[PDB]
Amino acid sequence: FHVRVTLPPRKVVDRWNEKRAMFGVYDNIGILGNFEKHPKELIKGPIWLRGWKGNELQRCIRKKRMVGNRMFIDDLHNLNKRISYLYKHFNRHGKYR
Amino acid sequence: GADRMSKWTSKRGPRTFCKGRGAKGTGFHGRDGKFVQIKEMIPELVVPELAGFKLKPYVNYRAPEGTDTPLTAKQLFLETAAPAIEKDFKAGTFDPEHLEKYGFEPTQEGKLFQLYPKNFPR
Amino acid sequence: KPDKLPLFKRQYENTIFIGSKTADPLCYGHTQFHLLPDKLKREKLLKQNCADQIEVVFRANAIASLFAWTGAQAMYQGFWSEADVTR
Amino acid sequence: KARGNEYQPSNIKRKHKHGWVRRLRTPTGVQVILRRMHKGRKSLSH
Amino acid sequence: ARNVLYPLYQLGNPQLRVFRTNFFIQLVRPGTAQPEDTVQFRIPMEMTRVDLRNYLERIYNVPVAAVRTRVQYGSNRRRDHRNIRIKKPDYKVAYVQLALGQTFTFPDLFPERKGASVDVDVRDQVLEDQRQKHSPDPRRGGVPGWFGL
Amino acid sequence: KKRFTPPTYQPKYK
Amino acid sequence: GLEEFFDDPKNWGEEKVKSGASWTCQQLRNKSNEDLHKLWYVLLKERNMLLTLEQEAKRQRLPMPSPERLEKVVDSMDALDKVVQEREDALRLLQTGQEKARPGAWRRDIFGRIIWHKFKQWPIPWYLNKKYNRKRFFAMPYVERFVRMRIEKQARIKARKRSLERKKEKFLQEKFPHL
Amino acid sequence: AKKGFRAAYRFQKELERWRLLRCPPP
Amino acid sequence: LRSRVTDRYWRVQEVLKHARHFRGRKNRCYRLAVRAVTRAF
Amino acid sequence: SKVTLPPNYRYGMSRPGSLSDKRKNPPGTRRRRVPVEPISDEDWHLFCGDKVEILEGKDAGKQGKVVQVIRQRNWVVVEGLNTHYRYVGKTVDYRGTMIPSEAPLLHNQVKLVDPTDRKPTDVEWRFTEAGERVRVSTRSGRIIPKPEFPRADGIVPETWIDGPKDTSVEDALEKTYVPRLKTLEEEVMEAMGIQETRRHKKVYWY
RNA sequence: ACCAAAGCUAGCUCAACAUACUAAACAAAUACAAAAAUACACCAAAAUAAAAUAAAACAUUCACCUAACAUUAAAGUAUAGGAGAUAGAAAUUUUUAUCCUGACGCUAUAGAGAUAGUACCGUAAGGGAAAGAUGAAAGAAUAAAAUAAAAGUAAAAAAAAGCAAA
RNA sequence: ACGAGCUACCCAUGAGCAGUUUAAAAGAACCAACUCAUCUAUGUGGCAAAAUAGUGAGAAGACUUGUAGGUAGAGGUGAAAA
RNA sequence: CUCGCACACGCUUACAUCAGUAACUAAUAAUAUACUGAUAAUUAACAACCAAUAAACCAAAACAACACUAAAACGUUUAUUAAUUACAUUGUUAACCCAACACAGGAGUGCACCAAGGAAAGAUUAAAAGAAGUAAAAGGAACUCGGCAAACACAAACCCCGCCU
Ligand SMILES: [Mg+2]
Ligand SMILES: [Mg+2]
Ligand SMILES: [Mg+2]
Ligand SMILES: [Mg+2]
Ligand SMILES: [Mg+2]
Ligand SMILES: [Mg+2]
Ligand SMILES: [Mg+2]
Ligand SMILES: [Mg+2]
Ligand SMILES: [Mg+2]
Ligand SMILES: [Mg+2]
Ligand SMILES: [Mg+2]
Ligand SMILES: [Mg+2]
Ligand SMILES: [Mg+2]
Ligand SMILES: [Mg+2]
Ligand SMILES: [Mg+2]
Ligand SMILES: [Mg+2]
Ligand SMILES: [Mg+2]
Ligand SMILES: [Mg+2]
Ligand SMILES: [Mg+2]
Ligand SMILES: [Mg+2]
Ligand SMILES: [Mg+2]
Ligand SMILES: [Mg+2]
Ligand SMILES: [Mg+2]
Ligand SMILES: [Mg+2]
Ligand SMILES: [Mg+2]
Ligand SMILES: [Mg+2]
Ligand SMILES: [Mg+2]
Ligand SMILES: [Mg+2]
Ligand SMILES: [Mg+2]
Ligand SMILES: [Mg+2]
Ligand SMILES: [Mg+2]
Ligand SMILES: [Mg+2]
Ligand SMILES: [Mg+2]
Ligand SMILES: [Mg+2]
Ligand SMILES: [Mg+2]
Ligand SMILES: [Mg+2]
Ligand SMILES: [Mg+2]
Ligand SMILES: [Mg+2]
Ligand SMILES: [Mg+2]
Ligand SMILES: [Mg+2]
Ligand SMILES: [Mg+2]
Ligand SMILES: [Mg+2]
Ligand SMILES: [Mg+2]
Repeated sequence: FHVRVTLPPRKVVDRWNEKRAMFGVYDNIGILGNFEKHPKELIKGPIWLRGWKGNELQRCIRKKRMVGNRMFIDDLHNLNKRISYLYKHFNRHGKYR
Repeated sequence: GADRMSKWTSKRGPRTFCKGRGAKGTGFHGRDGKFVQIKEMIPELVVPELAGFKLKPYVNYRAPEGTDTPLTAKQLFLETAAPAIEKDFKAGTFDPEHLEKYGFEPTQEGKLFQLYPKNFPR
Repeated sequence: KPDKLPLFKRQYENTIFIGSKTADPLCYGHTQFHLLPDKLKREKLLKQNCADQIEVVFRANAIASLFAWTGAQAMYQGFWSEADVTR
Repeated sequence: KARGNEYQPSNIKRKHKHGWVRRLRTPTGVQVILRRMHKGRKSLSH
Repeated sequence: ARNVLYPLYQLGNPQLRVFRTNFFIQLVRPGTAQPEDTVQFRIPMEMTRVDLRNYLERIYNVPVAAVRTRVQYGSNRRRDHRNIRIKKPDYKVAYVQLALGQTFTFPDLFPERKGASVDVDVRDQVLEDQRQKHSPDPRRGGVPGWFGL
Repeated sequence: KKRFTPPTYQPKYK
Repeated sequence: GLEEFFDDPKNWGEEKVKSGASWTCQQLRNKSNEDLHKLWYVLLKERNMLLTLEQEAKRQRLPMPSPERLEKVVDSMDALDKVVQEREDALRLLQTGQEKARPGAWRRDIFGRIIWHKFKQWPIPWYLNKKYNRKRFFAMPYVERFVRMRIEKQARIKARKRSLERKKEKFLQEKFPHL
Repeated sequence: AKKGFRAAYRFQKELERWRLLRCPPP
Repeated sequence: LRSRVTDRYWRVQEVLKHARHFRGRKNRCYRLAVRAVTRAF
Repeated sequence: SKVTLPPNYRYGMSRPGSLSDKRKNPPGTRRRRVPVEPISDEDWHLFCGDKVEILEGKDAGKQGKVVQVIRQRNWVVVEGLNTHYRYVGKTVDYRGTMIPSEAPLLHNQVKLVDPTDRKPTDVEWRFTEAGERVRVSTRSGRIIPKPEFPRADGIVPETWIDGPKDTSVEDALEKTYVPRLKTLEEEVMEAMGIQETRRHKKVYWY
């Protein structure tokens, strides 16, 4: 349970750095922008996850449908197994039925 | 559990296992079972007379190095074939059919040391 | 050591044998005739840059063979390291 | 009677059973080599 | 020559010639007693008997009577900090024997200069004198001897 | 049955 | 002729034995073929001697006199090699036009690797050769899977080497923000 | 390593306490 | 986001201060100490 | 000889292949990486032998000659300037010879000094009209020379005497080459007068 | 006071992009018993994935399960099913460029198994580790500097009687 | 997928069997080497994941044994003890 | 007190010389065949490597005279061609291998029974119980499931079951 004996270097975060100052800027792009682009377009991320959401099973299932043929063998195999597991678990296990 | 990693060598096996260390075979087995050496397969060292000549294993320190120009097929073409070719085209005696007077060799199979299949060790 | 001759150690039955068994009534030597084996030809030795050796090979042969023969003869007469030799 | 000495060394047997040439003569063996190459084994074969 | 291709020999081929030889050789002092006839070399693994005899005679003009060779196995036993084995490389040893009755002897390569050894003994005496100079006075009892008073 | 458990050594580096 | 394995007896017990610089390639491009051929033997004898002295230094538990020579000599020989080779490889490029002195082919072996197979000299043509005939240059279909794995493995390594380098840059930029 | 200031600071206080227990200040 | 308990030290002291004057291993070892302290209250 | 260093390594001013180093960091040592400001070899304005001013430390505002640079850790050595004292000779009864020794400096704590006014300056690499690359002062607007320095051998080319196995400048620079189309083998065999008749039978390659 | 304790780095994870996708290194040797220059041959080939499991048993059945076609809907609809468990479309619809790539991911029992597929263990296929911490400089080891906090011990054996405390 | 370098049975190819008794090298007899493993005592984290000491059975045979090969798990092999 | 010397197989430098051993290997030490370092080393005559294609041959090994039954390993010669030319290549250490150990176990062959190899006891004391042994008055199976074990004995009889090795 030994706790560190030396004060860490105090980390100074300036909140006025560029990324923090400009945060959330174009979020209203739809409303103020005479709707053309939905805020989804702003989302930088994995291809299957842009502007979408879901529980781990749905997530995996979707990843496989979209990028499943660009995947590495090991990773595709792992994904299939994860899907099968999650399927069995969600459908057949739990308290609530 | 034997030894996997250590390299396989004639010292390791049974009596029946004889594997050379990579020297080259000098002959064949003859009639009596005795071995016969072929004088042609045994490398003949060609050694020049060193005695009367002046060069040494080391060079004077104040002696200069030089600008480093790797020899190219081109430079070698210009130091040898280019003077002769220009001399015989300027004279109109140039013959595109037979270049053999300039030192070009059409085929390698005639001569002793061939360049492409490389007949000689060194 | 004898090893640098070269000479090699080995082990098998040690025999003292004269050219015949003890039970033979002819116990003594007269002369021996040794034909030199092929490796030792004067020509071959002359090729190997061995001049003097031509002679040596002969000597050695005698010095071995004869000794052995004599030695064996002696030990057929019951003489040995602690009986030495009378004649 | 007493056990555990089950391995009685022979170089001939060793190299005939597990050797490089033996692995390469059958397609199954070649797959063994391939797997070990994949796993990055230091010694592919005996 | 070594590491190089040799042309295949078939019947009635040209004599094989090596113009610039690859090999190299160490003349080494024997570990055991040897007859004066005998010189001992360490050669590259790939050099044959015949090779070395020709080598000596042609490059160095030495009258070789006979040549024997053996291969010395270097130990694989010593371990790394990683517990990987280190291999002292195997090598070929060549015993040669000189023809014309020529006796060899391995020369002493490190004769000591007596003036440098006397200078070493004098510098050792001077060092022992400095270490005897710096050594504490018994009777001072550990009081630092810098201060006048 | 005859139930026997073979003893298992620990790694040598230890 | 046995003494060429040793330095002049005037040098034997001495710590420092001085010596010239090794040959540059350039100084060697100027010499003819014959003179290179000779210089090779002058360099040979000396390299031999130096190696002899080396081992004999180890034997006596003493440091070797001016070890650096051994380096220099080697370079010279090595340099010499590089030169002669040039004049051959230039030459054959002229005559034949092959960049490689040894005949060879691009092949695909059992394991599906794309290998450069050097050729070998045989007294009999290739279809009459038992031993050569039992090599396989081609892959079976199963191998195709493994090939893929290889690629992917490779890709991973590169992938996370790249990411590492990227990371190292960021760290430094906040450690040394002189920009 | 564990990431935070808090426990480290809070421990600095313990360090000071022990320091004052073993050598009391005049 | 991994979260570990940093302050576990103090968590233990609030048990162990009540255990100081016990006899045996109860006055050191958190397991034994905890049970003993509860019994004491 | 090239000694290969492990991927993570510290540089202790001691030559990496030496007993001081093997004793400092033995075969299995992996220490914490010391963050080093990356500098392209073309942005590096400090060589050995040039007079420099120290901006930091107990000795500051002084000037000295640079002996050795360590590029891997970005270090300079100003002889007998940055200093701490260390004993050299040692035996059980004798601690001998306390010697001043130099602690290295980062390149931020040392500025290059231009010859003329002996002030510290900011050096900037410039290309002039002669195809030359020289260091030019930002503040004073001059070019600063480069510090010609002796070499590791301690051998000066101007004072030299040729031993037995040394070749003279004359015979070394002499050009014997006649660039003609024969190989070394053909050349030499023709020159030694070695005469060969037979030719090689056909060989199959595969 | 011992045994110990503390670092923040090594690197990793997940995505983005991207050209395109078997890295690096090849002098010799490598498919004789791989790493052994050199002799008349042979050489080569394919057949449905199965079962554990779900159906509260098990017999038909049981998504995914190493076959490119994504996205919004149609729709868990039509249909298929010991018409049970479960399985399950389509017609027809929707999808606007390129840059702004990074992190409410890990920090040495974590994150890769990885300092390494190494040591070691298996005859073999195969399995598979652990381990790092001084400083600007140790070319500053009569060496200088900030925790002395786990269990275990020592400093300091015990003294009628008892869940050890209250 | 990997295993018959242990063991079961084969295939090649080698090697051993002294003394005594007998017209006999007769799956005869006595008894070594050799091969087994009867009975007891030790031992039971042992010297040993099956041993030690004694004692026993066979010992020219359906005998022991070396080396190299073969048969593979829906299988092999088996003078059947699953 | 007596498993010795060699070879095959297998191990791979654990062998040799000099030095060192505070600690690391030895289940302790002394010191060193086994830990550390440096330096060396096994030399071919022995062994491995070391021709094909035709053609005559029915006739065992057993001290082989001659036979037995189970019918038996092992080459001569004749012909046709076989590069023809010193020295090729490789194995040569050990106190060693398989058993996790410097393991009372497992290990083929040739010669030896000593001429070669080795040491049962770290030092004491002389309690119990335990192990291994030697001896024992009178008795002689009364012991015990059973004469198990032991013995100055080492013999005879009869059943059951399986013919026999
Ligand atoms: Mg193994
Ligand atoms: Mg062998
Ligand atoms: Mg052997
Ligand atoms: Mg010969
Ligand atoms: Mg086992
Ligand atoms: Mg030999
Ligand atoms: Mg069910
Ligand atoms: Mg259930
Ligand atoms: Mg069931
Ligand atoms: Mg299924
Ligand atoms: Mg129906
Ligand atoms: Mg139902
Ligand atoms: Mg880890
Ligand atoms: Mg791990
Ligand atoms: Mg404590
Ligand atoms: Mg009470
Ligand atoms: Mg078998
Ligand atoms: Mg008998
Ligand atoms: Mg009988
Ligand atoms: Mg017994
Ligand atoms: Mg008894
Ligand atoms: Mg017996
Ligand atoms: Mg009997
Ligand atoms: Mg009987
Ligand atoms: Mg087999
Ligand atoms: Mg079944
Ligand atoms: Mg069956
Ligand atoms: Mg039955
Ligand atoms: Mg071993
Ligand atoms: Mg030793
Ligand atoms: Mg000890
Ligand atoms: Mg021996
Ligand atoms: Mg005792
Ligand atoms: Mg008693
Ligand atoms: Mg008793
Ligand atoms: Mg008695
Ligand atoms: Mg009595
Ligand atoms: Mg009774
Ligand atoms: Mg009774
Ligand atoms: Mg009895
Ligand atoms: Mg009786
Ligand atoms: Mg009786
Ligand atoms: Mg019966």
